Amino acid sequence: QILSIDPLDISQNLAAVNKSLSDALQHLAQSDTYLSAI
Amino acid sequence: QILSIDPLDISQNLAAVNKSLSDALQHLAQSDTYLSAI
Amino acid sequence: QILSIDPLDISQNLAAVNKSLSDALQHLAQSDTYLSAI
Amino acid sequence: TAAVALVKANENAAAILNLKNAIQKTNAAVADVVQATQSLGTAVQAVQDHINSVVSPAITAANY
Amino acid sequence: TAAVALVKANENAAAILNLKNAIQKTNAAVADVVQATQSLGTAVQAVQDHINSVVSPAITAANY
Amino acid sequence: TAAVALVKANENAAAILNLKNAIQKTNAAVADVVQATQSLGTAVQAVQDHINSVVSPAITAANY
Ligand SMILES: [Cl-]
Ligand SMILES: [Cl-]
Repeated sequence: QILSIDPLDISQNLAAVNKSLSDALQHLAQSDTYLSAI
Repeated sequence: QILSIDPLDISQNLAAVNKSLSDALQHLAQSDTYLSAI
Repeated sequence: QILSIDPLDISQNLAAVNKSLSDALQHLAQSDTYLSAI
Repeated sequence: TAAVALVKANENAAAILNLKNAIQKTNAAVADVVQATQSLGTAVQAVQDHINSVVSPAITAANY
Repeated sequence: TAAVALVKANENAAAILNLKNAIQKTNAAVADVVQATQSLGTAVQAVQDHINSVVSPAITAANY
Repeated sequence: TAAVALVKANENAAAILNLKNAIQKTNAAVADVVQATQSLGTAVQAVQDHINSVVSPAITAANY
């Protein structure tokens, strides 16, 4: 036998990154909406 | 024979990161210019 | 003999990332303080 | 005249409230980016840790 | 007096336009950072994928 | 009346200064995030470089 190699899994961190960036873009859109009211 | 190992290449993604950050700093400079007009 | 493998060390870059993010949050807190004065 | 100054003052007050709301949303966006950056930094540390604790030892082991 | 109020109102209106332009540029900067973050996240996924699909199988293979 | 317009103008001028200071702090926060992103990008390049220059050659070497 030889030692197996556990697959690296950072999928959850990456998913969180993309969700946070989506939230950021949504907030920027809302900011622009307020600016347009001027 | 044994299987060769393809070199990982994320150079294009990294270049895009640096260009985007440069654009961000340029925009911040422009923002500060408007603030200084006050 | 066989060639040894030098351990990858990006700990300093990561520490800098976390310090910069902490500074960012502090600045956002200060921004919010000024907004609250309105 | 006073009438002109007052209309302008009211317009400006309304604009100021919109500017305040805009910056609040911008700040929220920046906070989101900070969270994204932290998550990505955590992932990168995990990558470093995997390379040093699993990959490297396994390569050396593959020689014996 | 009305003269004072009007000059102040005009000064304030001009400042408000500068504040609006400033925030617009700040928002543009944040959008740029979001794009940078996405590009970096994509690179990190590529790193993970390379380690799991190319590096790992090759290490195991080096034993035989 | 002029009295009303002037009080509003003064209130607005004070608010404008707070908005300016707020955006300045927001911009400082974004600059901090840019620095964090750059540091993280540098770390990711280091990861790529380590995999290609140290890890990969060592895996091939483990076969001989
Ligand atoms: Cl980032
Ligand atoms: Cl005013």
